[PDB]
Amino acid sequence: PDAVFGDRVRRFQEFLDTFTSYRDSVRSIQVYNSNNAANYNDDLNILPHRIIISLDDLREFDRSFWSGILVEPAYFIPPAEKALTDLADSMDDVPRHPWKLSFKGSFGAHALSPRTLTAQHLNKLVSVEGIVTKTSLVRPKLIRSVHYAAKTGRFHYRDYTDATTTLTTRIPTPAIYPTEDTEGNKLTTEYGYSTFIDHQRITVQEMPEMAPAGQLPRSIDVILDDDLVDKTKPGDRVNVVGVFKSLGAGGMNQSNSTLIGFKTLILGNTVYPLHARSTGVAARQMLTDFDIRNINKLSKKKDIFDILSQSLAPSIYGHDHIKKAILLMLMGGVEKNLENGSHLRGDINILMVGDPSTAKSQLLRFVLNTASLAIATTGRGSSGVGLTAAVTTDRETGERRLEAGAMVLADRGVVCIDEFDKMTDVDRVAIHEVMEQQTVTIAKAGIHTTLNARCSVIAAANPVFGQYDVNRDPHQNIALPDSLLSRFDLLFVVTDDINEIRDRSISEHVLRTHRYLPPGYLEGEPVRERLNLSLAVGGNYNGTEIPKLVTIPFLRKYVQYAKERVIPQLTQEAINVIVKNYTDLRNDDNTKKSPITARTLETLIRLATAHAKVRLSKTVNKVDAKVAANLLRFALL
Amino acid sequence: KSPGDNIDFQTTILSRFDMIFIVKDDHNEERDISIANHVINIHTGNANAMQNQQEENGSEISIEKMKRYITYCRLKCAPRLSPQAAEKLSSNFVTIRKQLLINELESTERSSIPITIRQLEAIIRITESLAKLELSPIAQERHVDEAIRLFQASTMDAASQDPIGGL
Ligand SMILES: Nc1ncnc2c1ncn2[C@@H]1O[C@H](COP(=O)(O)OP(=O)(O)O)[C@@H](O)[C@H]1O
Ligand SMILES: [Mg+2]
Repeated sequence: PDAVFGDRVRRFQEFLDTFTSYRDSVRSIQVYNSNNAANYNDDLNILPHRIIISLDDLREFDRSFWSGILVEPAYFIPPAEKALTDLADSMDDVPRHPWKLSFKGSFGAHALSPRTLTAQHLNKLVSVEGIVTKTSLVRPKLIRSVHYAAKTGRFHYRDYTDATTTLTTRIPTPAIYPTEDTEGNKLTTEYGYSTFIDHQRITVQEMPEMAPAGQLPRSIDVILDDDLVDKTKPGDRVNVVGVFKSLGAGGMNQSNSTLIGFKTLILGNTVYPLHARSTGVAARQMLTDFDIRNINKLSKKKDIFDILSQSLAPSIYGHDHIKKAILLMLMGGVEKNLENGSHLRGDINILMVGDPSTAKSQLLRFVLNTASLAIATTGRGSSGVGLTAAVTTDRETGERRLEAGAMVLADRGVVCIDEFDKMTDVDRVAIHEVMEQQTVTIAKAGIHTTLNARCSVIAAANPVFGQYDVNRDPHQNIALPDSLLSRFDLLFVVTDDINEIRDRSISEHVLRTHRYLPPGYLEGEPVRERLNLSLAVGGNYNGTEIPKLVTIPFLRKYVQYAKERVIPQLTQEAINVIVKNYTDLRNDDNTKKSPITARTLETLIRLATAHAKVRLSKTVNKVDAKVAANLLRFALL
Repeated sequence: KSPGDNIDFQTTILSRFDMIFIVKDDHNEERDISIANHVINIHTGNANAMQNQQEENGSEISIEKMKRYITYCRLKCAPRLSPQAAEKLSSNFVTIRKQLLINELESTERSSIPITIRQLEAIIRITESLAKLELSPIAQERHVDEAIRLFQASTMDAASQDPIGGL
C-alpha cells in the first residue's frame, strides 16, 4: 500500500462524489447489464466497464490532479481507475472486471499529430488526430490459463501479464505455460475456462488535409484492448487519446547490443471516429428532445416540402425542382428484401446535364457538405480499380486482401460524381451493376467476392457541343448510352437561357450574397478557415431556429431523424395514382429527355416513399404520389 | 477564324477563366522599333540603371518588397462591396448579356465565347481586388469603373473578335 496512491484514490473519490453524472452513468451501465442478464435468465448485448471523463470538469475541481493526469498519467490514472472501481463495487453490493477510464475535453498543448509527436511527450496523456492506414487482426491474448489435473482431479490456473496492460512498469517475471503441477502430474489445458482478451494494433498517420504536400507522412502505433477493438477500419479519421509510452530497452542490454531506439506506441484509452469531408465515417449527431419536438412540429405543416427544398442552397437562385429531387434523394426511399433473397432498390439517382456555369458543381459540393456519407469523385481522375475495389497483398498473412473503392465506401450514402461524361467505358460497365443491382462483384485471380454498394448517385454531365441546343434531339445532346439513362431515376436538363428580368434577378442575388459578413467579423477582416471535423456518435442570412427557412445543421437533424425513424408503406390510394401516371407515361406521344422503361414505375414508388419520409408519415398517401408524379414529369418534359 | 477556333481545347475552358487576353502581333514599324530599342536597353545595362534610378525615385518598388506587400494585403484586408456599387455591377452585367442575347437571336448561332454568372463573379472579384490594393475595407464606385475597364479590355474585345459576339 502506498500513501500517495491512497490520497489520489480519495481525491478522485471526492471528484466522483461532486459530479453525480459519472456516478449514475455507472449505475445506468450496471442496471443495463443486470437487465440483460435477467432477460437471458428468463428468456443481447453487454456494456463495457469504462466511463467517459471530462478533463475540463476535473480542471475546475482540482487543477493539480488534472495536471497530474495530463503530465504523469502513470501515477494518477491507476488511482482514478481504482476509485471508480470502488464506487462501482459500492453500488453493486445489492445486485467483477475492473473499471476503465476514457478522457474527453480540451487537452491544450497535448492535442497533437503524428508529425508533432516527439519524445518530450513520452509518458504523457496525448490526443492524436490522424487517419488509420493499417489495422492488424484482432488477436486473443491469454491472461489466465486454467488446467486440469486428472490424477488429482483439480483445476489449477496461471495469470500472465506484459508491459502493455499496466501504465507503471513492474519487474518482468516470465511465468511459463504450466504443463505439469508441483507433484509432476499431467495437466490438460481447459479451453473455455481460460481467459482471452482481444488485442489490436493500428497505425495512425497524419491526415492528408493537414499533412505537408511535399514530403513523407509520419505514423504511430496504437494498442487497443477488449472494448476498443474493431472500432476502426483503415481510412477512418480518428482522434486517439492515450498514454504515449516507451517499452523495453533500446539495445542497452548485452543480448540486444542496433538503433531502433526505445519503441514508442500509444496505450489507447479512447478512440473517436471523426467525420471529415468525403471520408468513410458517417456524420452522426445527438438529437435532443427540443430538436425532436421541432422536427415533429415541422412534420405537421403542409408546405414542409417547399420549406426544406428552398432552404437547401439559398445562395443558388432557381433550380427549385432540383432542390426537391436532392431532398428526396437525401430521404433515400425504402429498399425491399424479399424472402427469396431478392433485393429491390430504394435509393434515388439524379443526373443533371446542361450549359456551363449553371450551379452544377456547386450543387455537387453542397451535397458533399450536407450529406452524412457523401463521397466526391471526378470523371477521369478515378478509374475502375479506384471506383469499385482493388486487390493488394498483406505483409503479415501473405495473402491477398481487398481495398474498397469510392463506391463501396459510400455504402448507405451519396456518391457525388462530377464530370460524368468523361468517364471510361470500363467505368460505365462497372457502374451499370452498382446503380441497379447495388453490389460490386469481384472475380479476380484467387478472389471472388460480392461487396455491398448501396448508394445514391448524383452525376453532372456536359453536352458534347458545349451548350445545350433546343432544336436538336436530346439523344444527340446527352450522347450517353440508353442503359445509363435508364439507371438514373431523374434527369434534369438545365439551360442558360438569357432573359433581362431573370438576369437582373440573378445579378441581384449574386451581389446580395457577395454583401455578406459572418457574425463576429469586422468589415476588413478576412474570414478564417477551420477544417471541419465532427464526432460521429453511436436570400436571407438570418435563418436561425426555423424562422422561415430551415438552417443547414437542423436540416441534417431532420434528414437523419426521417431516415432512422419513419419507414412508410404503400396504400391503394397512391397505388392507383402511380399506376395511372406510369401507364400514361409509357403511352404518351411527346418526346422526352429520358427514355421510359419499367424502371420509371420504381422511380415513382421511390419518390413517393421519400416524400412520405419528408412528412414523417407511416403510410404513403395520394398527395405523395401526386408530388412524385409531378416532380418526375418536370424532369421528363 | 473564331477565338474558339484558334484554341486547341473546348470553348467551355474559356468560360472557366475569369479573364482572357488575346495577344496580337500588330506588325507596326513604330512599335517594333520601340520594342527592339527596349531589348537593346536590357542588354547594354541602361535598363538596369534606369530601374535602379526609378526605384530610388519612388515610382517602382523592389520584388521582395512587393512579395511582402502581397502577403500583408492578403493576410490583413478582404473588402466588401458597398450597396451603392452593386447597382452599377448588375446593370452593366445585364446589358452585356442583353447584347449577346440580341446578337444570338439575329445570328441564329451560339457564340463561341460566352459570358456567364461566373464572369459576374469575376468582375466582383476584380473590384474586391482593386479595393484590396489600397487596404480599403469597402469597395467604392471608382473600383467598379476600373474593374469594368479591365473587363472591357480583356474579355469583351475577345468577344468582339468573335463575329457572332460582335455585329
Ligand atoms: N443559378 C445560380 N445561382 C447562383 N450562382 C450561380 C448560379 N449559376 C451559376 N452560379 C455561379 O457560377 C459559378 C460557376 O460554378 P458552377 O456554376 O458550379 O459551374 P458548373 O455549372 O460548370 O458546375 C459558381 O461559383 C456559382 O456561384
Ligand atoms: Mg462545373
